[PDB]
Amino acid sequence: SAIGVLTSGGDAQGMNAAVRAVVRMGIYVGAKVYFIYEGYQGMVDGGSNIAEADWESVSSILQVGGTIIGSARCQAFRTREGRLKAACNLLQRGITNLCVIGGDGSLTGANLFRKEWSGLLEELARNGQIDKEAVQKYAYLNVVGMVGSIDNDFCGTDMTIGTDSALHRIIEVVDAIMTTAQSHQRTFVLEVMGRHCGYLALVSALACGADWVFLPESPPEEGWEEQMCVKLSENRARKKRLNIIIVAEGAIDTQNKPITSEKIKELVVTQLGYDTRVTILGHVQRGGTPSAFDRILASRMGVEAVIALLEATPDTPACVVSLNGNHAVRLPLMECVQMTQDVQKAMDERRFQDAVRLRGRSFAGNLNTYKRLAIKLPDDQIPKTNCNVAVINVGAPAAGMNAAVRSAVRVGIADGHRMLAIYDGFDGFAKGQIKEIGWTDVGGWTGQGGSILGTKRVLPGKYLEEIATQMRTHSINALLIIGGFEAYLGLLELSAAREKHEEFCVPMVMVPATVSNNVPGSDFSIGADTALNTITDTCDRIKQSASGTKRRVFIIETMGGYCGYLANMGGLAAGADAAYIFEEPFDIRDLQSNVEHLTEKMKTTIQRGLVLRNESCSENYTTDFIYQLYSEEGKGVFDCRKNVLGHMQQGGAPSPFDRNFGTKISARAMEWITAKLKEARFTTDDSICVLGISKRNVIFQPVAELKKQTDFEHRIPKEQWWLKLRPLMKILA
Amino acid sequence: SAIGVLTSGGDAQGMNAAVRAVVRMGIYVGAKVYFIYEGYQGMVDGGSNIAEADWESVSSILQVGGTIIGSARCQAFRTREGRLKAACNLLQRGITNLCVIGGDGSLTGANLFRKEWSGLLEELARNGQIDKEAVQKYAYLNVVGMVGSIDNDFCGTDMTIGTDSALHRIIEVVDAIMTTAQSHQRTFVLEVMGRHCGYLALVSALACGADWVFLPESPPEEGWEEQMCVKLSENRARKKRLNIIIVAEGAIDTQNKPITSEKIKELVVTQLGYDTRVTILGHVQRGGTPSAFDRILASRMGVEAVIALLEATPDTPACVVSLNGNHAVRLPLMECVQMTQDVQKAMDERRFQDAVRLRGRSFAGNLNTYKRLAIKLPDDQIPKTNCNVAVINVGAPAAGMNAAVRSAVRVGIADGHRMLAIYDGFDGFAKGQIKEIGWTDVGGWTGQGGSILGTKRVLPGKYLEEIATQMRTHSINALLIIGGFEAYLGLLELSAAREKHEEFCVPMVMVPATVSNNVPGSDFSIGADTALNTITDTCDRIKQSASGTKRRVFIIETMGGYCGYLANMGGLAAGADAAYIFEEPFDIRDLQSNVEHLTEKMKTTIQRGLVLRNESCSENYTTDFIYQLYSEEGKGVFDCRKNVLGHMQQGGAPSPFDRNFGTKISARAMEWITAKLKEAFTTDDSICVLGISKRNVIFQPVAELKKQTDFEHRIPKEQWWLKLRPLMKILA
Amino acid sequence: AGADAAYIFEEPFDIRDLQSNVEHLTEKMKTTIQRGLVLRNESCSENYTTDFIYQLYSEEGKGVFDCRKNVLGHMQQGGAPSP
Ligand SMILES: Nc1ncnc2c1ncn2[C@@H]1O[C@H](COP(=O)(O)OP(=O)(O)OP(=O)(O)O)[C@@H](O)[C@H]1O
Ligand SMILES: Nc1ncnc2c1ncn2[C@@H]1O[C@H](COP(=O)(O)OP(=O)(O)OP(=O)(O)O)[C@@H](O)[C@H]1O
Repeated sequence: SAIGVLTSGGDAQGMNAAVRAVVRMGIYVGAKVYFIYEGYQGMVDGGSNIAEADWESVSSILQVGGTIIGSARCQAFRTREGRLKAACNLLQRGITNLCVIGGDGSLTGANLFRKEWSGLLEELARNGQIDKEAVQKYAYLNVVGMVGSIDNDFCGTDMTIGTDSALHRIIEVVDAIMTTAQSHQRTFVLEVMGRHCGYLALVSALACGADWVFLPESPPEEGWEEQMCVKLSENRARKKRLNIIIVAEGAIDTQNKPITSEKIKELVVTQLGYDTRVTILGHVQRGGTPSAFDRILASRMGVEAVIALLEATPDTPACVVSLNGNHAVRLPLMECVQMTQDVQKAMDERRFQDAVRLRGRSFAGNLNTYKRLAIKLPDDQIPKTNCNVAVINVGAPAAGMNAAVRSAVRVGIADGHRMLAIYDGFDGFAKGQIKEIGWTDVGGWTGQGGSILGTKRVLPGKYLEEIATQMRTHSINALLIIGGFEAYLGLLELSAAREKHEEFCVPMVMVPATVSNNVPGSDFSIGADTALNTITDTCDRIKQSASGTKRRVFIIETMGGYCGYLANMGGLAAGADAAYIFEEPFDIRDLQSNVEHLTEKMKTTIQRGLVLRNESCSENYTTDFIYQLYSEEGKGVFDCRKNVLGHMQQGGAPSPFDRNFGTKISARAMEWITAKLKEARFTTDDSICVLGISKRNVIFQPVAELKKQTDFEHRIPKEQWWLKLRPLMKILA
Repeated sequence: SAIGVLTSGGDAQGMNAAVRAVVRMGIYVGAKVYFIYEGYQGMVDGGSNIAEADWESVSSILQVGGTIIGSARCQAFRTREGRLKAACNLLQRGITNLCVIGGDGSLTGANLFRKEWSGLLEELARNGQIDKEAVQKYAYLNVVGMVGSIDNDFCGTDMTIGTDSALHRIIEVVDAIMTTAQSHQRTFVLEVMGRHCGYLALVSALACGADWVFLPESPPEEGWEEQMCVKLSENRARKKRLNIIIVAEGAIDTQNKPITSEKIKELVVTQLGYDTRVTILGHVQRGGTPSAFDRILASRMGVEAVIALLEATPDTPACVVSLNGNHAVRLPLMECVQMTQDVQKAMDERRFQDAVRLRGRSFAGNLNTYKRLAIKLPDDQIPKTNCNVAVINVGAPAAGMNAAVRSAVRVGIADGHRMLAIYDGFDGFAKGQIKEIGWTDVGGWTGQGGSILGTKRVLPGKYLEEIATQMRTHSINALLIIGGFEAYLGLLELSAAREKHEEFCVPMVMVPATVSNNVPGSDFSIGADTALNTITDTCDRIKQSASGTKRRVFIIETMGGYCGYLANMGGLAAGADAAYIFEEPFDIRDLQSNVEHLTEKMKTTIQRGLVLRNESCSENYTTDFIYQLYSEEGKGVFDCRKNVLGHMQQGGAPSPFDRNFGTKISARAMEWITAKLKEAFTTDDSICVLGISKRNVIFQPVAELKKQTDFEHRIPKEQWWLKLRPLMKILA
Repeated sequence: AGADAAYIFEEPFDIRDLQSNVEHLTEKMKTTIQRGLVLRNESCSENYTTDFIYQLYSEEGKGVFDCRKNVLGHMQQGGAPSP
């Protein structure tokens, strides 16, 4: 059949990429796809608001905020008179497959429209349409929705398209403003979006280590005014030169009265006398460019949406398309709309703990983790073990390392250990560059790129005797490594050295940090998102500059070593025409065929090309080799330029996703450490682990069990979850 | 011989680099430098608020907003009681050389303090001072000021440290917001800083082609409410999908009553019914990273400040350090403070045209240009010549090109020409890809990267006959080329072809656009700032890497061809340890020396290194050669990595400086064209480059530039920035 | 072959050593034997390659002499074995 796609409601960054994926996948599968402009308003007006879409019509859209086809509150669609016209215009062009990208209400109205769709019986009773067309274009209206929203508002979905982007906007402002708050001191109250949902405010507060945060779901609890001011004064006594307070638009006390940012300014000015400013971030949070995450999320969903449409039968209920635990799923639409309204109900009825449950387990996670790192119980009240736990960074620098260290340390001190910081990886370890570290020592770290402790790729196998000596000297009871494949190898070497050295017979756990994302036992690694955004950032600027002539193709080398994750996913996000990687062999025939494709592409109006090459994807087919092939076989048609991105892809500042990934998983790692230490008063495979992300949830996997899942020769995992996405790039280009 | 440096007042991006330049230059010249924390508050409290600074204490500061040593409104310093303590604490450590980095008032209070400094006679009359210390630490207080402020507030100075950066912040928001104003037809009123000075609001409005702007210096004039709404409705009739109104905090009508953003929202909502939002940008404008311009400006000034201090004698009055016409100068501080208050006085007394003069010639320029491009007189009222004037882009794409075309076109239509757009450089010219272009056709262009008309390096010499034919066919009366060295060569070829072809006997002028900044006759070129900012960003990240690993040195190749501008100035802004360029020959001895310096640097705590190499700086000493040298000689101490940036370092959307440079100089070029047409075949002086030479913009005949040009390496012979080479070595 | 230098792995050389041979050959060019011959074992140094040395000599010889480089290659296995 035919597929109509529209964007309705508040706009979110990534709507454009969704539309693109729906048009491209629809055409690829041989459907016809129409744009419906201006949300449901276009559907009501009909005429030229419905226009068939070709391949070319959704190029240059990917990297652009908002929607190229428009959203619109449409009142007429709230009336049967309006919905009648809508059905009429859809039948007028044979569209009974509908893809609505929008928010909580947009989706609510789509659900209603499916149910009423045998309002073609009404159009029959008038001059609307022929008798048999009530049967052909039957009561079978096939509806699939995608949630576009910065709020992480909807209940079916783990993530909504636009949240990551908006969070980039929020943290861009927060990082910017920090520098003016140090100089001056100054306490800054910032007002973020979330009239009804606090997700954005919470994940912002986490990503900037904010000093306090206000959510509608979890009100402050009586006697917070004193309790907040006590914390702020403690900060000035710690010589912290600023405070950041994050406040959701719809913040509230435990009796549903608003807590406004101006009310917080007056409390701080009144009680503490500090110099204080309010910033109302506003519609910037809907602006800017889609982050890599939102582009890849939206892309995966557009594709799944179109699949869900075609697989649908008149029996299958309308669904919403979502990524839950990094897997595409269809959820019944009616039930999803219902559960979201329940959350609002719980709040209205002062059942706040309910409102938090109803938001989900991950929402409670962010919240709870935030508290642990934001508030410290006075030393008196944290009793606890006389255990020394060490934190270290191993491998190349990776954005998020500092956030992870901050989390581990604070969680460990909260758990009542003494925390030791080991400097310069195993280098420093061997040279006993070890010093105790405290709560304040890691203040300010969340948003710092690189590694403050310092990192080195050097492995510990040659320095076992020296390293063991330091563990003895410093009475190190356990170890937390934050790092890449080198860290993994470090654990295996220390595991084997246990027999020769008792000092290693302690619990050791690692959390993965590397721009490459090549650590076995985790689908993701701290810092890869930052590099994906850097690559995406870079391609955007490349398309921006030299618009006019075109007939140019850019070959761009990416990091990763043998791991193709960056090349592949950055290729998706940047809408690359090809991404060459080690994990999928290619021969000269493959290259010549892409070249011939791009040569035909240059006959269309999209006279540009973008080709990524993983840095170690082929010993013979180098970046130069491919540049030379493409240059030569393009001679009449196009030319090329090459860029080796290089070390910039480690990041300036870590992206929000890498900060919160670092923060959260490092905390989960320390919990595990303290639990292992509690069991004494002691060494097998299960006390040395990688803690990574596997599909739905985080799990501690013994290094012994990962050897068989590892390619040691190329330093990547054997099965890698993202290889199932390879068909997408070809389709979506 | 000791120097105190402090930051006072609103913080500005680039203060850190200034402090860095003052500490590094001070030490380089063998002075001792003390930090004074928290602006004048630190000076009042004394004690540990004053602390000596070493080399290492100002590393990693360059690339960071605000001030590492703090600013602080300090009321106490507004009182004699407070100023008495301050002097006491300065004498307590022997500091009578003072460098105050701050704003309007900060410098006002420094001036006052110098004058009152024989308030040591008061301290004597109490137990403050020994008698002879009133004489040793004499009435000789040596004060030098630098203006750190986003406001371009001060009168002595052409640019204040922080304006460019704040303008990046403003335009980052504006460009961000543009994509959400898509959906529907939202009108955005944005409230920028400028409580008394409108500069920031004006230059923002210019850089985003704003639909209206409110300045305290130039109030709207009565009956603007209708006149504004007429303009906004005209836009919706032109199908423009948004309006952007820029409003200075201290905006005012002609009777000094405030014009608030909420008042503008209500007018637009009330009169036109459009969906409308207000954004109060706020302290974001002081945040973020110092732009390349501010880092280099601050750096140049810190160095000159310290020089001005040491050259000072008890005779020489306190001065403020400034870059005027791209040259360091000292201006008397007292007189500079006085003139700035005069501006405020002119406004308070409703002499607004005076307030604009007093701000300076460049302020009038931005303003007047903005009007010409924002408001169009109805076709009826612009009469004018039946001249067709063509606009073209020649050379590699350069950020700003689109802004320049927008400006030329609109200024030409305002001047009443018919404007012709020539597509794909001389390629399209030869193939007659020529079409008339209008006011609305260039709407939205200011912030667009690349070239919408299209650009090609191809020269016209082989297609003279075809090109001439198109000039005849389309009755082209004059030509404006926006482009790089290729455009310059294009003018020379056409100049020579005049005898063979009458069609070229018309006025032709070029404005320079290239990332390289290698066009003879101009100290700057449209697009170089955009690239500098990209390199700076990139180098910052690279050092961040190098600092994580430790004992690492990066060798990084940069663009420019034989032109060392980007390598050199990006090196300054990134705090590079070295920048190798064509224009300064270096031998193996020079390389070995930098290696030895970095080897000693690795004994300090800043165990990182950053080395830039211009891409065509030496045929033998390649990027690999240098990487191999450093790697081998560093074997016990450090390692290296190399990155070849590649032409992506040009960046994307033009930076605010390149948008306004494009806009302004292209308008000045059209003025010249219409004036030449009005005087009516021709001579050397009707073919020109319009570039920036030191103080002012000048039209220089291409014939006169041949002798100033290196045609073999396509760079100018004398290049102004080579005098900055000592800085990088010093400030590293 | 009466070479002016032969760089080999078994005797480490640094940049000072190279610069000194270059200066020697530069003075040699003031005599009547205005030629020079430098051999480099193929794996004598990871950083100081054949190109590196060619580039050093070329640059520091600019007023005095120029260079050419030849990588002999597999011909050295021989045509026919020598007696
Ligand atoms: N109950 C409904 N019945 C019919 N149409 C509806 C209904 N609710 C919403 N719509 C249509 O959906 C459009 C978008 O809804 P809304 O304004 O709620 O956007 P949204 O992004 O879903 O916002 P939110 O996330 O706050 O609910 C409306 O303009 C209206 O045309
Ligand atoms: N008239 C004055 N006499 C003494 N000190 C002054 C005076 N004006 C300002 N200062 C000093 O400078 C500080 C305030 O500077 P101000 O608030 O004017 O900031 P500025 O950045 O220098 O100027 P601008 O307000 O234009 O950005 C005060 O705390 C005071 O210490």
